Amino acid sequence: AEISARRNAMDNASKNAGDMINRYSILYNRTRQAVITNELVDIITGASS
Amino acid sequence: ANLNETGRVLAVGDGIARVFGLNNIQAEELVEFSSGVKGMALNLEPGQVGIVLFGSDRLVKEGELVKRTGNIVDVPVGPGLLGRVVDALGNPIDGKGPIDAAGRSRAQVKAPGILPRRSVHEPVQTGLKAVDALVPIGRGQRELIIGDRQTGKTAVALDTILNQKRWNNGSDESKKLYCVYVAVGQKRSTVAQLVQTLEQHDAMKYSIIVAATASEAAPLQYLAPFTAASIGEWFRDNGKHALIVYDDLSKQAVAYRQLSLLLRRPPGREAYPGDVFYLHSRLLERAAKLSEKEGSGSLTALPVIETQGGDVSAYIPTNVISITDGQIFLEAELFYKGIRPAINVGLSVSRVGSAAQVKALKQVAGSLKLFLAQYREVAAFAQSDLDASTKQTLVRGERLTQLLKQNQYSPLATEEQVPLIYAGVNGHLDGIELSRIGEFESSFLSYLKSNHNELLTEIREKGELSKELLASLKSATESFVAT
Amino acid sequence: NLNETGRVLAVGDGIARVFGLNNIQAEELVEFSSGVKGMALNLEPGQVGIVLFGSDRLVKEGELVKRTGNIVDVPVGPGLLGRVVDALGNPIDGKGPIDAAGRSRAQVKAPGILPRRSVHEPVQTGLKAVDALVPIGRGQRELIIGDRQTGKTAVALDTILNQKRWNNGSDESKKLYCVYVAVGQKRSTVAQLVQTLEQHDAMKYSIIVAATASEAAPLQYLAPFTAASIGEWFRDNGKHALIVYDDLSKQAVAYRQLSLLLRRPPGREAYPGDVFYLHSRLLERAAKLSEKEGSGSLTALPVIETQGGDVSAYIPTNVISITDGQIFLEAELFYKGIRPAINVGLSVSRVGSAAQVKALKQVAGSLKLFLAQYREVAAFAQSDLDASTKQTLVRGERLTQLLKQNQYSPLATEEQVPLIYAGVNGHLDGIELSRIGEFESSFLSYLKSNHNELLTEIREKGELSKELLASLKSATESFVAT
Amino acid sequence: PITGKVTAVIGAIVDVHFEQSELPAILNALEIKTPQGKLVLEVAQHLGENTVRTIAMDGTEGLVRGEKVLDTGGPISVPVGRETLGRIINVIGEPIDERGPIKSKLRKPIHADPPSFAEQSTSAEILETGIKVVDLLAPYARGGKIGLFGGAGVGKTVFIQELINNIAKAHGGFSVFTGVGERTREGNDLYREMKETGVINLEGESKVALVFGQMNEPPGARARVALTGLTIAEYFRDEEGQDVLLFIDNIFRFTQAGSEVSALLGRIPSAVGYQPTLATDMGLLQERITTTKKGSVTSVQAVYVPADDLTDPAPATTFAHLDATTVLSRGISELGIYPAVDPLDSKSRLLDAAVVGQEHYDVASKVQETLQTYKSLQDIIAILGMDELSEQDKLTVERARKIQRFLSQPFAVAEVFTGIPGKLVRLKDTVASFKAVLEGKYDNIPEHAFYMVGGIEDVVAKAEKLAA
Ligand SMILES: Nc1ncnc2c1ncn2[C@@H]1O[C@H](COP(=O)(O)OP(=O)(O)NP(=O)(O)O)[C@@H](O)[C@H]1O
Ligand SMILES: Nc1ncnc2c1ncn2[C@@H]1O[C@H](COP(=O)(O)OP(=O)(O)NP(=O)(O)O)[C@@H](O)[C@H]1O
Ligand SMILES: [Mg+2]
Ligand SMILES: [Mg+2]
Repeated sequence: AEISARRNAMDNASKNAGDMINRYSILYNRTRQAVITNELVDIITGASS
Repeated sequence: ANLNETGRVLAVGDGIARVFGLNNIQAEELVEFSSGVKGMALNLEPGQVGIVLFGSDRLVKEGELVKRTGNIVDVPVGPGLLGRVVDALGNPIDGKGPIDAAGRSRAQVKAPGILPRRSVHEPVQTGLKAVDALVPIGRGQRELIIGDRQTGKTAVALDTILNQKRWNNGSDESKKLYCVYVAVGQKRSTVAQLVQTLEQHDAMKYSIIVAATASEAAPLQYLAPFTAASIGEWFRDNGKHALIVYDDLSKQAVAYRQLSLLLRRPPGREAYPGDVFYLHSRLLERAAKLSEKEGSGSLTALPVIETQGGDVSAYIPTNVISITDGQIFLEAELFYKGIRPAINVGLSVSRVGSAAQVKALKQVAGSLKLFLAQYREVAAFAQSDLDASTKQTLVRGERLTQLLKQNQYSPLATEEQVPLIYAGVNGHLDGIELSRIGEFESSFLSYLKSNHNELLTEIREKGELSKELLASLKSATESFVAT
Repeated sequence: NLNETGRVLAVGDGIARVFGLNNIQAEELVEFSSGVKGMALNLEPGQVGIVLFGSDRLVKEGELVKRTGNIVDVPVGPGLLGRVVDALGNPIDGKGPIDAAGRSRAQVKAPGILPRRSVHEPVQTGLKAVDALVPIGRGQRELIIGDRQTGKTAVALDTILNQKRWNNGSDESKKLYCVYVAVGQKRSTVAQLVQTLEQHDAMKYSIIVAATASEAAPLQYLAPFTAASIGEWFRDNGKHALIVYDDLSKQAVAYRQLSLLLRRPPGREAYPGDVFYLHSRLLERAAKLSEKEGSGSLTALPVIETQGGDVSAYIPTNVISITDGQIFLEAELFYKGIRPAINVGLSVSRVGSAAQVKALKQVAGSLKLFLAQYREVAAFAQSDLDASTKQTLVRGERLTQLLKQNQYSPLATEEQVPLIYAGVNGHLDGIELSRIGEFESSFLSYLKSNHNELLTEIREKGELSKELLASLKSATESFVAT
Repeated sequence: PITGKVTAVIGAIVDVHFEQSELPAILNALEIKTPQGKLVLEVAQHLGENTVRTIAMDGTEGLVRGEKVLDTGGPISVPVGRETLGRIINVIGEPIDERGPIKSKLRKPIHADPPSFAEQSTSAEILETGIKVVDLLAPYARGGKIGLFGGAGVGKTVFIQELINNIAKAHGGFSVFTGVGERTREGNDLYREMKETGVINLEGESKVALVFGQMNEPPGARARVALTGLTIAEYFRDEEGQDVLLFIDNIFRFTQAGSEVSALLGRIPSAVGYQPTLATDMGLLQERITTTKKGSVTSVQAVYVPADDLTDPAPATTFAHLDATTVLSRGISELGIYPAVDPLDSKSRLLDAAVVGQEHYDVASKVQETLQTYKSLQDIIAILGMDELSEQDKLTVERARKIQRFLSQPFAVAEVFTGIPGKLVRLKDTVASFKAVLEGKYDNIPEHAFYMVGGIEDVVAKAEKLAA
């Protein structure tokens, strides 16, 4: 009965961390993206002067 | 010699042209070039005038003679425009002759202030259960539509433009709401079909379309919502009601980022100029409800933001939400599961319409909002144990969301929604199968349309509910639960 | 005068602005009163923008500058083999003047759409993992990529060391000349890389173009094109070279220095718009030319250095999207002891199949298959596994073990195919995982004495008979039993 | 003949001076004559004092200040019409296949005006491709734009050639394949493979014009090639009123290139370093690709996705114009299915009941739905076997295999490679065939009949071989 439970539980863990991965993936790309823009600006401003 | 109506191009590039002379010119005044391409006077320095081109740079040459218009950027306005399709300069483009005008409003007019205003109160019936019941929109209110691409953002907007036919048909001068569809950054193909489907539903006769497609000049796509604004403004001024739709502001903002970066203004967040707020703020502030002293005209902004991987927190969306009178956040995850229109409840809010909505519905939808908005956090804590307390309340929130489901091009009348919400929050339908919820919606109206006819008629005459019509319908509901 | 000569207006940071030189060509080499050379990159209304090849302490305001009427070129030809030059073709090894078969400009059009054939001859690197799983063709552009200290140079250097097999022979179409472009490396490193090829008698067919850590940025910018044109000599002359760019990361860094200083406008990470165009130009020059062109060839091993593994990093993006694939290195695999530290799952060669000793491709179509499924049941290495996924872990460990390979010891094809045969067809599952070390050594020396004939057929025929498959099978089952 | 002088050379940016009000307009072709042939310069700005700033179409090494520069008095122009079929052309409208000059009857500027709001198609419409998967699941817009996804190992070029053939054979319109940011190796492959497949016919007639603009070419070149090709395709829709295929490989690198041009022109980068101009740049391109009353240009455009990020400006802005994606897949080829189109991923935004008709729609919907239930059952079959399915469940699963097998289709262009006679399936076949399978009219028929065949009557005839 326990083995069944362990199976089912671990199963849901995989579903959740599955869904979490999805979220953080989206957040990752945002941060990446901005890191590029904010980094770039620093240069542009340094450059106009 | 007489550089006072005229100047010469000193240099042109990146959508700007620096003209020499034009000494009597005024800021924001229009200008025509040797090849009939209209520009606009941005900044005036000693020596030269910075002029923004409403078009391709190719159409200008260094050296060319430039004439004044004496006009500040402006559009044709008035009744005629309806059933026609124009560009950012009210230039006719459907080829149905010349634009029939009443006069000419500036694209830059200021907003009705603190005093000529009046609390929004007449509803704008969208025919969309999820909307009308939960996030209802009054005339003069400025409601945002903010979702990811492919979520039914236009669908929602378009459907409202459809629904007004119930009213724009009859004798009633005050029940009428005219439609203005700005098409900012869209495709030429998309607009065609969007006009087709507006003519296919006859709604053309009562609507004006302004479009600045993805090919057109940056300052056209930028100037478009403003000029549409004035076009709509005419109705709000002459004691009528108009519904403008800004589709979308995100593509307008982007055109602005264009000019602003070519004019070499510093980039802020996401490379946007510091004034990108003021762009939309100064636009939306025009959608408005007037006081009894100023005819009580009204203009209803339905701007559309389009987010990115569902991001509300973004720098543009925040700006527009911090401008509008609430938002209808359409979430993709629901729309992928076939829930349409996919309104996220705990992220949509009408701010000033919960006092503008039709009585009848508000009576029959007691708190329905945070019911469903706190129903979402509960069903998202199940995938635990059998708890017949919150398990019982689940059988509702599912039949209820199943109940908001609206097939596209299906505008429902108020009297038709009220009995469904009745049975929803009164739970007359729990014993009906989950895959027979939307099926029953058709069965029930068939039952009411030739029996309890007056129930529909009286909610259509009053819009209110006495305790008289309550039990009178509480017999028509459990009746059809048995039959 | 001012058509052939100019006057320095200002100088600093490796850049000098010069008045006049009115007849100068874009990218013309020029010479200063002090004797330092430089090249003209920006030709502006009033002034020319020249980049320096030497310390700008040598240059002063008002100094005279002379046109040399010369677009940067380089001596090319076989008198260069076994030589160590700087990026302008100068000898840096104390061995007297280069004997140049001629001169070629540093910049040259890539062979077009028309004068190319499809890549079809192997570059045999000697590395089991690479030759078997990531096969390189002649004319190809395979990219070596990984973080610092993963093994990138080792992969290239073993390719170079493995050419003795043919370069010492007679048959031209089968030899392969080596060109190692050292960019912004410690001179002592280069010195030692020299001292390493001479220790393997590889120098005699290799060329080192050296643009060491401390040299003017232009030279570091130029070196790979400079060396590119050296390679093409062989390509254009019906022969075959292979060229290692160590590394492109540092070339891009150099180009950057020049641009910023010339105050050309910066983009992502402060690189100029044409940083792509920089590398596309370089690598598009590598090819397999068509029969009409002498059918010569130039193969490219650019090195690219990731930072914490970032393939999205600006430069790695550009380069990855130019090359025909990557050999991918990871310090993780490296500390595990898997050397070469090749990530197999991440390494591809778009050319692939077409470039493989038919024999090695015969006993290894299964190898990418097995190691794929072994990567997917890997985490099962931690008590109650069914015999199927048990088995998969039995091959994988042994197979992975079989592709470890000490440095500098690249294997002959006829020496690879037996080991990869005994592996794939399950003759190691019996053997324990630690003995797979001594297995290879003893198998091959035994095969040499008692089966030198089968080995000879593989080396000569390059394919495997239905008979040869039973030959090897029998010789294996005999050694595995013993 | 208008003449200028080179006053500044900075990478691909050249500056030319002129005489009073002779300055060419922006977007004009300026030529300098070289020892080789001619260097072309496109005008970007009038900087004032009679000076224009240009972007080169080739290298600028060896330019000397004060050099002769001729104005063409127009934009860059290409040969158009039939004379371009089987020819290889570059950005500046030149033969690069060493088979003489293209002897066209006209020439047309690569920059042009998108068909006005008047000349618009009022209705969306399906373009028939003859490919079952496509027409049934991800049907193409006529004058629409289709995002093609997938790298190598998936028969991309074979599939492209199939459409060139099928658009020519079934409809009767030509195709223009444009190589934007080309890897030259693949240009040599393509060109040979096309001859080998005989879509190009040096001796007879071609069905496709080839316009290449490879990586090694400088940023200006790589930006314009898309237009270079598009112009050619736009001739066959307006002059000859056809339904033309314009291929763009790769629409992303067009974007990329447009960025480099912006940086070199010294303009401030937008968000994520893209050109501030990025939207309108796409617009100008895409808005010429469309249906007119005369005919239609439909486009299949290879789409790379930077860092696997569908929210990156580039794909974001691109998807804004696509009407259907066709995603070929490694998983699908590995299962032996050809074309390697993923039936589930490849989605068309023109598969609506009201626009493909009810019967078409309902079928496709249920087809995806059938395949959906199968996809999720793949995993319970691999632990407890098909002994773990209800009556209804195991029915569709044994059937979905037949459907996933009927989607594969032998190609006419792949006939030289495989020798198997290829079939073009007319869309009504694709409908009724898959209709009859869904109801369970071909259950007694085994699975290897449905694999690699024409319509449903090719299953019937093939299963009779396979029977007795
Ligand atoms: N309630 C609904 N029922 C059925 N189909 C719908 C519904 N709402 C939208 N759709 C469909 O889904 C698609 C998306 O519609 P659309 O109005 O363009 O949403 P959107 O968010 O504005 N997409 P886009 O403007 O291209 O970013 C449309 O093609 C509709 O046919
Ligand atoms: N197959 C191998 N077996 C044993 N040692 C190896 C092998 N390959 C590389 N090494 C060693 O590992 C270290 C890293 O190899 P190396 O060729 O320097 O990689 P790299 O990318 O060029 N490092 P670097 O370029 O200096 O940042 C060297 O010190 C070698 O001695
Ligand atoms: Mg929309
Ligand atoms: Mg190294």
